Amino acid sequence: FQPTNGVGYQPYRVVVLSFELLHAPATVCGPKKSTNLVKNKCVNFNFNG
Amino acid sequence: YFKIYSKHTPINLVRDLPQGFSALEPLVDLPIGINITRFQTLLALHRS
Amino acid sequence: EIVLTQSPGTLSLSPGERATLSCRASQSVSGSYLAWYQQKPGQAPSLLIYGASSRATGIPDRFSGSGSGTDFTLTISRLEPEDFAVYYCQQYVNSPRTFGQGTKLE
Amino acid sequence: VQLVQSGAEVKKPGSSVKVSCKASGGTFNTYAINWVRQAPGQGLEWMGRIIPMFGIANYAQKFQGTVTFTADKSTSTAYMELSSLRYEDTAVYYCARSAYYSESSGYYLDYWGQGTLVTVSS
Ligand SMILES: *[C@@H]1O[C@H](CO)[C@@H](O)[C@H](O)[C@H]1NC(C)=O
Repeated sequence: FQPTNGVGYQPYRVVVLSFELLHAPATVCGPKKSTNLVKNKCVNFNFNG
Repeated sequence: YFKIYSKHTPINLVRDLPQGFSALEPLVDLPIGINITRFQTLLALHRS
Repeated sequence: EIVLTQSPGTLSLSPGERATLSCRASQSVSGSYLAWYQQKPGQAPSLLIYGASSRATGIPDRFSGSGSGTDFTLTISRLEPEDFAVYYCQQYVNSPRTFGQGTKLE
Repeated sequence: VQLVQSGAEVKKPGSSVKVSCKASGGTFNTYAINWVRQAPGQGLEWMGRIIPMFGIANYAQKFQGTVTFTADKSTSTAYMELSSLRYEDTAVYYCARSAYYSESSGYYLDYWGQGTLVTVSS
């Protein structure tokens, strides 16, 4: 790789991420988009499933 | 799913299995999904 | 609106060598929605390439794209006298199919 | 495959004109037709596209209200109407092909016509 060169001849760092979709172990998960609490009114609740 | 449940208890005996009641609370749940039909233990030995 | 600027405006100067015609855009060209065109004087433009590097029917593979992101390359491997013509770019990303200003104009 | 273009128009300023791009068989239904200005001694500007099956024409912000696109399903001919000849409207209009589809997302100009020269005179 040379500093003054075409981008085709310039470095690209590649970080290949492999993710299998069975998800039975589920070792890595997203934040899961927790909302806020709105008590004192009838609401459809879903605390932790 | 592999479930390992653990508890600790102080005792004051020389050789027995203590009587009484003790509930073993959960510790960890490994989601491994492999067949297990054989198990073994691992000790430690002293040397000098 | 994604403007395109061709960088070598008159690098050719009746070129006898391989070229490195370029195009750059304000927002990166998404999914290689670019094309090149051959506008021989006194005649209409002829498609030279689509996608990033995909060649064209009746156009030799000596014409070679080499772009990604800010898609920027048209490379004449062995230069021939008849192929001289102002070369244009055009992007199908968001833009109302806008064109560049031409790189091989006398 | 061949998209012959109308001849040069002798249009005095303010006088309207309509170009006549002629599609070969099988060109209109499968493919869209698009118009580029190609102003004299200058670059290429995309006026808009004609979908000749669903009669859909969409124009760029610059040319909106100044040009009208029409196409004839029978006789397979493409037309572009200039509202009036403004002084800068002198140019060499070109009609070309397109994809206007999903599976083929390359919306490039497949085949270009000869071109029509509009001016104050000839
Ligand atoms: C466990 O044994 C079953 C027997 O039917 C087999 O189908 C499965 O593939 C085995 N799993 C592993 C991880 O060896």
